[PDB]
Amino acid sequence: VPMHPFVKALQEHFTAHQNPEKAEPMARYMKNHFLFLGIQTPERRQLLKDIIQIHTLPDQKDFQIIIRELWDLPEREFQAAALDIMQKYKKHINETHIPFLEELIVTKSWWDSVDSIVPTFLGDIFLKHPELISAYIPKWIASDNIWLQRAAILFQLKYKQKMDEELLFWIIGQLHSSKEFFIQKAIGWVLREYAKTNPDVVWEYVQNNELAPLSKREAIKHIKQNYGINN
DNA sequence: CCCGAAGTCCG
DNA sequence: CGGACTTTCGGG
Ligand SMILES: Cc1cnc(N)c2[nH]cnc12
Repeated sequence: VPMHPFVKALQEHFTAHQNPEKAEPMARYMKNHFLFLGIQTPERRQLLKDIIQIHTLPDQKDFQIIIRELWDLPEREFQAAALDIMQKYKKHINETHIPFLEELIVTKSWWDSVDSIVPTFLGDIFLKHPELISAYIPKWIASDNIWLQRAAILFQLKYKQKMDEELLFWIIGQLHSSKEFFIQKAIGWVLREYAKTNPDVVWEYVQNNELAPLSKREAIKHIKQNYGINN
């Protein structure tokens, strides 16, 4: 079965504009886990738009197929484009897509893909269907996969007043002893972000519960100005 | 335009 | 460990 024509067209058009000189530092930035074509976001967005203009966005029946096929291509720009495409199908994504999103998280995994899946796509799903959180979060925390653990921490990133504080702090407590940078830093980020909404709760939490030094320092980067640094 | 959100280098 | 500094991206 041939590659979906939309994917083939995107592959041809991106490849015709590759920049091997830029690809080298771009690949190093992601610690050489991926090949890059060397196309930065502004041009990558225009090249995708070119293909949508010519071919039209595929029928929704092929949404998951297109994303998978792009996920399977070697160069990282194809996963970035896949996430751009998934946003275009946003109004068609719902709770039945959680496993599909899980599988994207755990394949071709790094912060650049995971952080564009979790707080937006999964965040929106669990905001509408909070009763489904306990069908996934416990498994994610218990798994060997650091990106699922990071997903458990960051899905509520943007919740603001809708943050489930007890849940957030329970998740952090489960993962606070992790030596993994991407876990320590995710804890730092979610606390720093939630502190923009409820600084007193975050301050009390970090002063009275164990965290990796990195996590605590990142959490209070801004709010330490409000409370002061005791001698 | 601005600001706030991985990476290297150094003590 | 953590400060100083870097580019790229998204949002205001
Ligand atoms: C995630 C992140 C944080 N801070 C910066 N100064 C960055 N520059 C590029 N990504 C960044």
